[PDB]
This record gives sequence, C-alpha cells and structure tokens, in this order.
Amino acid sequence: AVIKVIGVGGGGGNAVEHMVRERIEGVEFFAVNTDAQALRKTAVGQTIQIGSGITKGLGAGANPEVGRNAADEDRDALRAALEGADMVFIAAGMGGGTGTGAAPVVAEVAKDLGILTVAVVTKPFNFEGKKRMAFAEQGITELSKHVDSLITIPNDKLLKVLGRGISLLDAFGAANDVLKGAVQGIAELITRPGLMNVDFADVRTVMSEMGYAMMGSGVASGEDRAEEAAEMAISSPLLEDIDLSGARGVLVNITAGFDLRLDEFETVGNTIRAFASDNATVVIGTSLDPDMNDELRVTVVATGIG
Amino acid sequence: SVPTKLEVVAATPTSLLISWDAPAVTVSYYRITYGETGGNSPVQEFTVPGSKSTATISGLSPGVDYTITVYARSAYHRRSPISINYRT
Ligand SMILES: Nc1nc2c(ncn2[C@@H]2O[C@H](COP(=O)(O)OP(=O)(O)O)[C@@H](O)[C@H]2O)c(=O)[nH]1
Repeated sequence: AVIKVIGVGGGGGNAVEHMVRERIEGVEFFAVNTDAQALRKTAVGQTIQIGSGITKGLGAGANPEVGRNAADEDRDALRAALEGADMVFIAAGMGGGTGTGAAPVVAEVAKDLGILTVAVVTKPFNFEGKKRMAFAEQGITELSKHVDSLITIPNDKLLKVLGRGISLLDAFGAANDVLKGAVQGIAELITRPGLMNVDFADVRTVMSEMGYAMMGSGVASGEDRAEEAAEMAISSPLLEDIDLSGARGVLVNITAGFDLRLDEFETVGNTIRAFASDNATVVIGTSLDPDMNDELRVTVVATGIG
Repeated sequence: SVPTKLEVVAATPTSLLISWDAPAVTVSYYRITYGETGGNSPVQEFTVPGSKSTATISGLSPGVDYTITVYARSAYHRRSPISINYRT
C-alpha cells in the first residue's frame, strides 16, 4: 500500500515537516503551499507550489478564496504527485488562506482518483479570531464534501492538556503533535502491522465515505497497562464531544511490543465493544513496536459520528 | 524532544539524582532508562509518575558509565527522549 501525506498550507506545512523530522514509518511526505519561501525553508523532500500565477508565489494573504484558486489551477500538478496512492492524509491548520480552500481541492483530485482520502485538520484557538474560527468552520464543510473521513481536532481542546506559563510557540507544537499522532496512529496499522493486523481493505471499509470522525489516544504501563490506556483513550478530551455509542465505525490500534498478552488484547477489545453500538463496524488490531516493553498505546478512531 | 533538559543536580559516589524540566503538555509517566554502555545488560529501566521532575537512581558503581535517557509517555504526542552518559 502506498500512503501519501500532504500538508497543505502554513500550519499544515510545519506539521508534516514535524512528521518528516520525527519521521513517520513507511510513508511519503508532501509539502503544498502558495508561499514559495516556505517550500524552500521546510525540509520535506517533495514540495508542491500551487498558484504560481494568480499569487505570484507570495502566499494567500490569509485569504481562503485565492487558496481554492491557486489549486483549482494545478489540479494536474496535484494529480501528478497523487497518482498511485491508495490512501492520502491531508493535514492542514484550518482558518488561513492556502490551507483552508485548497485542502478541499486536494481532497477531491485525490478522491476523484479513487484514493482513500482522510483529512486531518485543526480548528484554530479561541485566541486567534472570530474570523479564523469562521474561516475554519466554512472550509471544514466544503472539505466535508470531498473526503471519505474528516478528523477535526479543535485546538482549543489542548488548553485542557497545556500547562500555564505556556508559550504560543509551545501551544502550536502541541497541535503539530496531534496532527501527527492522528496520521501515525492509523498509518502504522498498515505499515507496522502486528499479529492481529488490519488490512488496508479493513481500514477502507471503516473509513470510506463516512464523513466526520474523531480520535483519542492513551498510554499506560505495568500490570494494568491495557485497561488504563483504553480508558485514557475513551475519556480523551479530543473524543469527549462525541458519543462513541453512536458511531457507525470504531477503528482501534493497539501499539505494543512482543510482550502483549493475549488477555490484554481481549481486555482492550471487550472494553471498546462495551462503549460501541452493537451495529458499528469495530476493527481492533495491533501494530508492533519492538522498543516497547511493559507499556502500551491504544488509539481509537470513531468514524461517521453524525 | 521531551523532556528538553536533564541534568544531574545532586550526586553521591554510588547514586545520582537527575532533574528534568517541566512539560508544556501533560505526561502520563516517565520511562527512565539506564544500562551498560554497549554491555547488553537488560537495561531494566524504571518508571516515575508524570507529576515528577526528578528521579533517584540508586546502587551505582563509582565507575562504569550508563545510558541515562528519560522517555516522556504522553497521550498527546510521541516525542523523542533526552539523554546523557555518566560514569560518576
Ligand atoms: N499545527 C499547526 N497549526 C498552525 C500553525 N500555524 C498556524 N496554525 C493553525 O493554522 C491556521 C491557519 O494558518 P496558516 O496555515 O498559516 O494559513 P494558510 O497558510 O493560508 O493555510 C491558524 O488559525 C492556526 O490555528 C503551526 O505551525 N502548526
């Protein structure tokens, strides 16, 4: 399976280079922007410069309308780098210009080519502007028309995990990290499979044409690692606005090392099924990390949540 | 990297106490590693609660150096550790 990750925009950009520098495993990273300076600056490997004319390569003035135009120009340049993927992750901080109206355009040339298209996006912080927070909401509904799954992480929901004395530089690195965990938490099930493996087909059958989705994660250690992590994942603040008993599909990733106990897999499984509708498609698998010992990570993606 | 600082703040001949900085985001627990440098010792490691910023590493030899490295296990990231070597 060929998995392409595409950070469109200023926010999206720095997020995927955080995923290039920290490295995501068995995945190909792409930088998309209008501002040509960022492309030279960022260290990703494959930069895509859209809108070279209708922008002059001088950014989208925080203006979504030219965002959609700069990419409604180069759909064939997007398609050129896109052709052949099986799954694409589009990563953008919503609210700007480049990554607000052009991410739905990338979503559609990909979804047109029949790629499995999963958008992973931030809602801006309260302190950022009513206009950003309304720019973001409007880009998320048109993006909602050209994706199989949309994961929205409201950056405000990180204030509940961010200490005070916190610099805004830190506040956006924290959001960089959650965009990454959302992609890594799903990709690794395809690229780093474990003994209870999920095929690409099983991801597709749980993410294809499902609309809105949210995700939570949790890590624990020791005797009770499996029950503490799953609970940390179910009660995550990035999942607390949804009602997991009402999603058409739950996808669960247990990242563990070789010492994962049979009864622990059973435990995570049975606790997820206890909060999920009896009709939801529940896909529970493992991804292997041989560096992990007596710890455990549980990621949960509720898909089609309303 | 998380933590971003990790320095020895107090020392005896047979034990150190390292003190890291406080996270921008909530850590569940820290994974503290130390084993022989190259010598395939089982490393052993140990864990401390996420609320802590120091840790006592005890029963050391005023001699051989080890692989001091603090892992931050956080539900909200998977950032890479911070490290040091020390032979007392
Ligand atoms: N994760 C992340 N999000 C960001 C960053 N900078 C800005 N954002 C978010 O992204 C939104 C749009 O910013 P930006 O990407 O620069 O606009 P664009 O280039 O026109 O898409 C902001 O309202 C922020 O919430 C960043 O460095 N990392």
